[PDB]
Amino acid sequence: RSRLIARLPKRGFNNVGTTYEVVKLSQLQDLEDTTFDRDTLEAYRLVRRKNRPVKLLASGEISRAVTVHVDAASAAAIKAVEAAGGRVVLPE
Amino acid sequence: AKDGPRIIVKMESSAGTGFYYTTTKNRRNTQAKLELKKYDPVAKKHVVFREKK
Amino acid sequence: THKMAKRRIKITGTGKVMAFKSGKRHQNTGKSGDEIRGKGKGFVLAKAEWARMKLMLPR
Amino acid sequence: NGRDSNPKYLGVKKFGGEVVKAGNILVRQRGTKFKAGQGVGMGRDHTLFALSDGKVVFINKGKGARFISIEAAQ
RNA sequence: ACCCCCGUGCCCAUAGCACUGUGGAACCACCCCACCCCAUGCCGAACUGGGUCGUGAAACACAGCAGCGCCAAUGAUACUCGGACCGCAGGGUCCCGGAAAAGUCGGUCAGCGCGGGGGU
RNA sequence: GCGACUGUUUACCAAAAUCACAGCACUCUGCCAACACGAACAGUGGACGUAUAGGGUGUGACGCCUGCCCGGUGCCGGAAGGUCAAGUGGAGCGGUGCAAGCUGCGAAAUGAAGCCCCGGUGAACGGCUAAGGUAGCGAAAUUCCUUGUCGGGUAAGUUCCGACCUGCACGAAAGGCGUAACGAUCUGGGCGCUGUCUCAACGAGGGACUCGGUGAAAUUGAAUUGGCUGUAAAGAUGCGGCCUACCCGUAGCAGGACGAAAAGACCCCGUGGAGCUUUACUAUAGUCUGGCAUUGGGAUUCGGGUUACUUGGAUUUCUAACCUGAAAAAUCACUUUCGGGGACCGUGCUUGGCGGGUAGUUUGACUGGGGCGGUCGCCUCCCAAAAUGUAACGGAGGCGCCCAAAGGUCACCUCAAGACGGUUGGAAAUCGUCUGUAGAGCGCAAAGGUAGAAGGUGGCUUGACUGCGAGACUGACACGUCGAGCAGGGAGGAAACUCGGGCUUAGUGAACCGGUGGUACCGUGUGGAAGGGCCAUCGAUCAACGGAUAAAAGUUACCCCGGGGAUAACAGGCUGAUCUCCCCCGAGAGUCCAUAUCGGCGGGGAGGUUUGGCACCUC
RNA sequence: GUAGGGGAGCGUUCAGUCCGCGGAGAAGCCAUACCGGAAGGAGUGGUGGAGCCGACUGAAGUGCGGAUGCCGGCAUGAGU
RNA sequence: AACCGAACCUGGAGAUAGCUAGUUCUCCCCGAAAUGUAUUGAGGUACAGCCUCGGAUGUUGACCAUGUCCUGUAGAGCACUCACAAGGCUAAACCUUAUGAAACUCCGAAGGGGCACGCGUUUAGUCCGGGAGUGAGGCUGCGAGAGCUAACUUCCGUAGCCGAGAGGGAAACAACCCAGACCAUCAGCUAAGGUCCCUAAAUGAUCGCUCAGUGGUUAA
RNA sequence: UGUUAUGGCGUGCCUAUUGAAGCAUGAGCCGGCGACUUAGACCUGACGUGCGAGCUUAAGUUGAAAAACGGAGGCGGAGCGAAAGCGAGUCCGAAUAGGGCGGCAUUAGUACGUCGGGCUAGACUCGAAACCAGGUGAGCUAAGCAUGACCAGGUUGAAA
RNA sequence: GAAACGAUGACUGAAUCCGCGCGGACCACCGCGCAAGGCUAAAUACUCCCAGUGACCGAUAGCGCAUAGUACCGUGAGGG
RNA sequence: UCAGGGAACUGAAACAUCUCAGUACCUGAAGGAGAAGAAAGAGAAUUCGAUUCCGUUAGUAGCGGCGAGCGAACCCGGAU
Ligand SMILES: [K+]
Ligand SMILES: [K+]
Ligand SMILES: [K+]
Ligand SMILES: [K+]
Ligand SMILES: [K+]
Ligand SMILES: [K+]
Ligand SMILES: [Mg+2]
Ligand SMILES: [Mg+2]
Ligand SMILES: [Mg+2]
Ligand SMILES: [Mg+2]
Ligand SMILES: [Mg+2]
Ligand SMILES: [Mg+2]
Ligand SMILES: [Mg+2]
Ligand SMILES: [Mg+2]
Ligand SMILES: [Mg+2]
Ligand SMILES: [Mg+2]
Ligand SMILES: [Mg+2]
Ligand SMILES: [Mg+2]
Ligand SMILES: [Mg+2]
Ligand SMILES: [Mg+2]
Ligand SMILES: [Mg+2]
Ligand SMILES: [Mg+2]
Ligand SMILES: [Mg+2]
Ligand SMILES: [Mg+2]
Ligand SMILES: [Mg+2]
Ligand SMILES: [Mg+2]
Ligand SMILES: [Mg+2]
Ligand SMILES: [Mg+2]
Ligand SMILES: [Mg+2]
Ligand SMILES: [Mg+2]
Ligand SMILES: [Mg+2]
Ligand SMILES: [Mg+2]
Ligand SMILES: [Mg+2]
Ligand SMILES: [Mg+2]
Ligand SMILES: [Mg+2]
Ligand SMILES: [Mg+2]
Ligand SMILES: [Mg+2]
Ligand SMILES: [Mg+2]
Ligand SMILES: [Mg+2]
Ligand SMILES: [Mg+2]
Ligand SMILES: [Mg+2]
Ligand SMILES: [Mg+2]
Ligand SMILES: [Mg+2]
Ligand SMILES: [Mg+2]
Ligand SMILES: [Mg+2]
Ligand SMILES: [Mg+2]
Ligand SMILES: [Mg+2]
Ligand SMILES: [Mg+2]
Ligand SMILES: [Mg+2]
Ligand SMILES: [Mg+2]
Ligand SMILES: [Mg+2]
Ligand SMILES: [Mg+2]
Ligand SMILES: [Mg+2]
Ligand SMILES: [Mg+2]
Ligand SMILES: [Mg+2]
Ligand SMILES: [Mg+2]
Ligand SMILES: [Mg+2]
Ligand SMILES: [Mg+2]
Ligand SMILES: [Mg+2]
Ligand SMILES: [Mg+2]
Ligand SMILES: [Mg+2]
Ligand SMILES: [Mg+2]
Ligand SMILES: [Mg+2]
Ligand SMILES: [Mg+2]
Ligand SMILES: [Mg+2]
Ligand SMILES: [Mg+2]
Ligand SMILES: [Mg+2]
Ligand SMILES: [Mg+2]
Ligand SMILES: [Mg+2]
Ligand SMILES: [Mg+2]
Ligand SMILES: [Mg+2]
Ligand code: NA
Ligand code: NA
Ligand code: NA
Ligand code: NA
Ligand code: NA
Ligand code: NA
Ligand code: NA
Ligand code: NA
Ligand code: NA
Ligand code: NA
Ligand code: NA
Ligand code: NA
Ligand code: NA
Ligand code: NA
Ligand code: NA
Ligand code: NA
Ligand code: NA
Ligand code: NA
Ligand code: NA
Repeated sequence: RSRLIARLPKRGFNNVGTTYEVVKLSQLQDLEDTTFDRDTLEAYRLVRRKNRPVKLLASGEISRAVTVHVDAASAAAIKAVEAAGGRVVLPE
Repeated sequence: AKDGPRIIVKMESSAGTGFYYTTTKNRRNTQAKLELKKYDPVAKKHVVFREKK
Repeated sequence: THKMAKRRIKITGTGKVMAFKSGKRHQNTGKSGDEIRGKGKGFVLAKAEWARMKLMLPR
Repeated sequence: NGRDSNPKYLGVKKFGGEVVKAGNILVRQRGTKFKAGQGVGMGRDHTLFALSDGKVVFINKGKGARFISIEAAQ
């Protein structure tokens, strides 16, 4: 606590609330033949985590009509899926 | 930076409406009363600003 | 040691020290100009090793 | 008294014919020995620093008033 | 093309001072007036406003002058890189290169541009 | 000389001048005493005692006696006032809800022992500023200078005796002075006597020596183990050179093998230990105290509210609780006559104070050993040997600020000094005219730097601004430094432009913890709030200044442990200031004459016996 | 070439596996002039009177001159 | 209960021990450090420097030349500051003559340093990552301080060696001079040093010196 | 091979150190004993292997001259920020200045094993003065209480 | 510490059906739960004793003991 | 195993909290096992549903001279 450790001026504030699961756009699109996302059949899409919600993020740029059923999604992702055909459904 | 009963006193910074602190070391030696200044906070800028608390 | 958790040294992509400026902030201040608003970032290429070894796992 | 001590520094930092850059510091002094020339700005402690890229040129008009300049390459 | 004057640079004493001579309406200065714009913590000395005479005396420009400044060789030496030695020591020498300061000879009171003006 | 005496003590280096006694003094104690042992209102000791009785303390037969100063400390007493804990009480403030209401924070006043304040007490601490040595004694066991000065004794006396005095630093109960007797005590002198000496001899016995029998020990790197000189970690049997020396014993001496024994007593070091001390920190036994239980009755006064129901504090008084004593079946349990005390005390919880009795700890480092002295951060020169950097208990001097302007900007002015000449001056200055690369100035220290200003003034103002900072100097890090440009908006100037503190380099310091203003991230069912976060900022002789803990002084010769020739005292080594000795020149003294003798000022060497320096072997 | 880092191996006990040896005689001990770059390995002889090499692989109570080391035995001091 | 400024036994307990000692088989390769800064730190630690192993990069390394720039030491000098010798003038200032200077500088090398490039030779460097050790130096020469221009003294700068370096020389001898040991050999040439004898090697050549045993301890 | 004469040469070993044959430490001799280990799905790296954008189970159950079952969970997979949150982007900020991060021309992990090292345990071995708890001792010694014993002989000659 | 709740010593002292406690002071809403009475296999620990097994020792090892808590030391606990 | 009572060295490179640690020791009671146990709970899903133990959560949330360092629980799986 005196050799390069302490004497440093911080505090911040520790919280840690909700961590979402990144679902790379290229996972849905690109490959695969749309076997529906939903919330059970997507466990086999190498996105098995449990205990936390699911987030949709945009990384792969490719035109294809697919439908997405996650828990939350990003603006860009929504203006990316529908722009190519589909619908992102969020919990009520 | 010793602070004691001696002369000069670290004076705060206030504003009408605005909320900003210049933090300027003054003194009570000669003229010590008219500590009225002008410092533009993060509002519309250009505002009646004194450091007299 | 849990202190390391709220101490500027977070785990970044590469894996180096996230530091700030421990020059002068609260107590004792009232000289210079932007020396106060100098709350940027810090990086050391000689004490990373011996530093992340108390927080690397709990990234 | 064998008391007191001061490490100090100072001196020229960018010598002649040296290709500098916009931000590099040229020479550190205490007064006006080396005076700011063309393309050479002067800090508060009389420090000379570059404004752009070029070649550090030195200029001595018989002592008294030193000048440093910069001539771009390109 | 000749010269000259005025302005403005490079150069920022080998281009500086002193002494002395030349210049008289093209230019420059002093001078005259100056209740007001403007102004000297007092005074229109200087800033400034409006312009004759006179003068060039002073200042300025040029020219002579090098008494003093300034600059400043050759030769030699001090010191010294490197190489190799001496004395108990303070110290000192040899070889090989680099190479002062000071002083001496001497050198010159500039040189080089741009613009405007008025004369032959 | 000391102590009065008999006596007592360190089992195993101290028998004394130690302690202890009779005598004396101060003080506490009202009897379940004071006091003490104890987890325990049990029990016991004091004491089957009880006021010339018992506990504590000091002094120490006896005789003459015991002074001056109580400011502080302690204690006793007084106590108007000043402050003070829990508690009694409650305004205001604040949160949540539709509300009733349920709830955080929190006073004025009042409130115990103490402390402050007043006085007194010294055979209490203690002094000789609260006052200063009354008697007696005096170089005494206090003595430094000192072997003091004189006298006595001796042929000759540093100690001894007697006086005197300049008592470094005697003194009347940590008693002063003196005193018969006493003393395995300490000091000096004398008589007698002597092997204690001059100065040793002779004799004896028990060992030592020899033979037979039995037969250990500490120690031990290995040994085939000389002398002188030198070298080597600096005092050589294994190194060098020279010298000497056949092999092997026995009896004997102790110079050497830095001989043995015991990781060293001293000394230093270690964020080692232990015993002890106090006005070091802190806690506690113990004790004091208020309130609240056990814990009730009858009156008066004082407080108030409610429509006499009362609730409290104090005084007083009586008793069924409780406590204690006697008699009959001593300790009790018991019924009783009763005796007294009796709402206190004791005990339990809680508050505050006192508290070295006890307990756990702290008490720095550098340092030509340690201590003492001095010094730690920062700024400038020099050392620093021409980049930078660079040590010392090397050589000098500063800072822990200041300025509402000494800032920003825009205008404007040009210094010190001398000469000449002038009036309250007759050195400087006030004025004027010359000379004058500044020989001045720049708030302070210094260097660098500055005349085209970073010198001096005036107008206008608050850039001593917010959100940032490519790219660099510097540091191990963490810090620290410099900075164009860009944005929101301002200042001066006609304008270009400049400005995000001052010619710069010191005028300061992490993190934790907390105060204040602001913004609204989190707020553990939800919606708020307490609280936390972020921006800003406040607290620091943390001066041992990169800061240990919120909070800390000494002592050990009663000492222990772990280490060190990393480090001192002895010795040796190196050096040679100092010490000792020699030499050179020669002024002069020596009546005359430098040198028969003596040698001012001054200089050159030797030795290694002094005091030292250094720290090399040996802790 | 010291501290230190890196590499390749020897040796010992136990374990699995394989090839085996042993009364005409194992291990152990004793001698030796041979082999290998080292740690080491082998032949022969002597002693012995029951068990044990080599290869490969795995695991360790794995290699001693020191610690005023621990245990034990025997020396020196001496026929003192 | 034969050793008491806190008994003995057992246990906590293998208490802590920045301390002392000790730490066992082999060969091969590289190869340090005793510096800086901070520390209740000074014989201990952290970090940097220095070492090794791997990977990447792959000449950026090194020496040296040229070009360019920067620094005020040695010397020197008297123009500022302090000090200082003689004389003139009438104490200072000024003049002639003459000085001394770490904290004076009108002047000012050698050398050094930064950058660029290679006209040329050579060989490493940086970065990432695992493991370290070392943070008590010593001597001599030169350049300083401190000290008596003393010390095998002490404290810094720089070069070399010892430390971890054998071998030859200097009698002996860490350091000095010459030289960096892979292994074998009854082979040869040299360095520093020497060539009568004790060890190898010309009682060698020519021209001088010294009557001393100087060489083979010093000065006024 | 053994032994030996003679010649040359030749400062034990370890430790600790600037520096050791040291007159510095240790050690009589030999034998045997005797010191860097083990544990934690822990952390980090090298090597190796099986899978691979996925890679593995733990407790346990059932079977044991054999092992399979068991996917609660952990590591990959998105980052940035004090946090809400947003997301290939997010924090500071009244929108363009930078720090961190993706894309870089380009770099996958995971489980197990052996090994380097870290951590937490006694952590390489041996060693102290001391501190704490419980208990044993007054049969030595310092004292008290109770009950008993002992002091030849001689001298001096108080009160009454 | 914003510090709930459980527990306890000393003082005090509530309700029970439009009830009581709790849900990290507190309040409303909401949600869970009903003390002041008791008992109660198994899954778990350990091992004197017994059997089996061992990349456990083979006697300076292994328990201290190939039997002995004996001899031996201490007043004793105790050591051995 | 439960209960009454309850250290210090050591660590914080000093030491007061805190750690060591409810460790050691002491004592009481009882068995072949004890403790615990049939909700005024956990918890945030309008859920699970005696207790204990194992895995995991996780070394997270959180405690702390915010230093040294200490350290849960719910969900889920499993023994029963
Ligand atoms: K006799
Ligand atoms: K005999
Ligand atoms: K000696
Ligand atoms: K150190
Ligand atoms: K060894
Ligand atoms: K791998
Ligand atoms: Mg800010
Ligand atoms: Mg007596
Ligand atoms: Mg005795
Ligand atoms: Mg005397
Ligand atoms: Mg006499
Ligand atoms: Mg007295
Ligand atoms: Mg007696
Ligand atoms: Mg006599
Ligand atoms: Mg006889
Ligand atoms: Mg000899
Ligand atoms: Mg020999
Ligand atoms: Mg003879
Ligand atoms: Mg004898
Ligand atoms: Mg010792
Ligand atoms: Mg002592
Ligand atoms: Mg201590
Ligand atoms: Mg302690
Ligand atoms: Mg320098
Ligand atoms: Mg230099
Ligand atoms: Mg240094
Ligand atoms: Mg703290
Ligand atoms: Mg410090
Ligand atoms: Mg602190
Ligand atoms: Mg004693
Ligand atoms: Mg000792
Ligand atoms: Mg030594
Ligand atoms: Mg002595
Ligand atoms: Mg002496
Ligand atoms: Mg000595
Ligand atoms: Mg020394
Ligand atoms: Mg048989
Ligand atoms: Mg072993
Ligand atoms: Mg041995
Ligand atoms: Mg010995
Ligand atoms: Mg033995
Ligand atoms: Mg005999
Ligand atoms: Mg004998
Ligand atoms: Mg005999
Ligand atoms: Mg005894
Ligand atoms: Mg031990
Ligand atoms: Mg300790
Ligand atoms: Mg090598
Ligand atoms: Mg520190
Ligand atoms: Mg400190
Ligand atoms: Mg290190
Ligand atoms: Mg000089
Ligand atoms: Mg050192
Ligand atoms: Mg050194
Ligand atoms: Mg030395
Ligand atoms: Mg060494
Ligand atoms: Mg020789
Ligand atoms: Mg030859
Ligand atoms: Mg030769
Ligand atoms: Mg020969
Ligand atoms: Mg001679
Ligand atoms: Mg040797
Ligand atoms: Mg010897
Ligand atoms: Mg020895
Ligand atoms: Mg020793
Ligand atoms: Mg008895
Ligand atoms: Mg009788
Ligand atoms: Mg409660
Ligand atoms: Mg046995
Ligand atoms: Mg045996
Ligand atoms: Mg308890
Ligand atoms: Na993060
Ligand atoms: Na703050
Ligand atoms: Na030379
Ligand atoms: Na020359
Ligand atoms: Na007495
Ligand atoms: Na008295
Ligand atoms: Na006398
Ligand atoms: Na006498
Ligand atoms: Na012999
Ligand atoms: Na104490
Ligand atoms: Na708030
Ligand atoms: Na001496
Ligand atoms: Na053999
Ligand atoms: Na322990
Ligand atoms: Na070397
Ligand atoms: Na010699
Ligand atoms: Na045997
Ligand atoms: Na500790
Ligand atoms: Na028990």
